[PDB]
Amino acid sequence: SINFDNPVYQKTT
Amino acid sequence: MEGMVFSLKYLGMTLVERPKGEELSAAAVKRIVATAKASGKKLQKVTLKVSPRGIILTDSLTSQLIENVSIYRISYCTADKMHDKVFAYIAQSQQNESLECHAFLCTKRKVAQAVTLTVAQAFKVAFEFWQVSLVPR
Repeated sequence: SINFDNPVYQKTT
Repeated sequence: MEGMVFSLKYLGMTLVERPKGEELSAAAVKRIVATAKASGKKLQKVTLKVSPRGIILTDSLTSQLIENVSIYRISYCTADKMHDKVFAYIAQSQQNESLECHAFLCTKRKVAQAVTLTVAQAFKVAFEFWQVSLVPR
């Protein structure tokens, strides 16, 4: 597998 | 980042209880694939357009919008290990706090990998827009 976490998830302020 | 287009087949969705991690996505993809195989129906053709804005899902037959998924909602993406033609993402719903895994069947493992890598680029470029207080484009 190749997998990635999104660093901008839920980063609305 | 220019928006990249993939023409895939939609396997379906299942809820997950946390936003990130391969343990979650692997089990979700197993469930969605088993439900689709048992369905006795051909899969819906869907087009994904990936950019730092998010993922636009359109019905391929009609070009009608299914959903514009904001980048800020998407927590995770995967080219699955066991079901290696499957690309999936996890995203929180727009209307409430639930977390959904959506899975797509590609023709080849290489395509599932390309889609995942393209989504990773979108996460990275969106993050860089975010850091300088610009809208992802």
